[PDB]
Amino acid sequence: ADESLKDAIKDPALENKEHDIGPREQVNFQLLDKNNETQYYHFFSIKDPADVYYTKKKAEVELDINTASTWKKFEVYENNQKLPVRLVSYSPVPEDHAYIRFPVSDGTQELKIVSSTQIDDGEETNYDYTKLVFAKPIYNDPSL
Repeated sequence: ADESLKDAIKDPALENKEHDIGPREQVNFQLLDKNNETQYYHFFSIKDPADVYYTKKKAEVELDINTASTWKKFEVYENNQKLPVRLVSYSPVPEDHAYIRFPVSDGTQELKIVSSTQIDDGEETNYDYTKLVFAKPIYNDPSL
């Protein structure tokens, strides 16, 4: 029952919450467009490497979105299951930053992000298929 990142970032509880409690790690991500093409000059939305909040049940990756005001939808899917990415915190317009997190079992290292952003520049950025291969496999720590 997810919604639109543009109509969800407007919340008082997710306007400035401390999205950093418990354990956490750093995981980069490989951006590819069905052509193994890594665009290292398009850092307009994401900025730092995806984070990994390993909990007691399953691992929890995290990705900050600078242009949260440009995101409209989002349906990441790996193998054959679209994980419902949710939101944990989002900075207000002046800060423009949305925080989303999703579980990743089996050391998931590749997921097809599905979303479409628009900045009123010219056309519409529709990511029909975004191959994001994590820098490493995300394996939860049931024993640590």
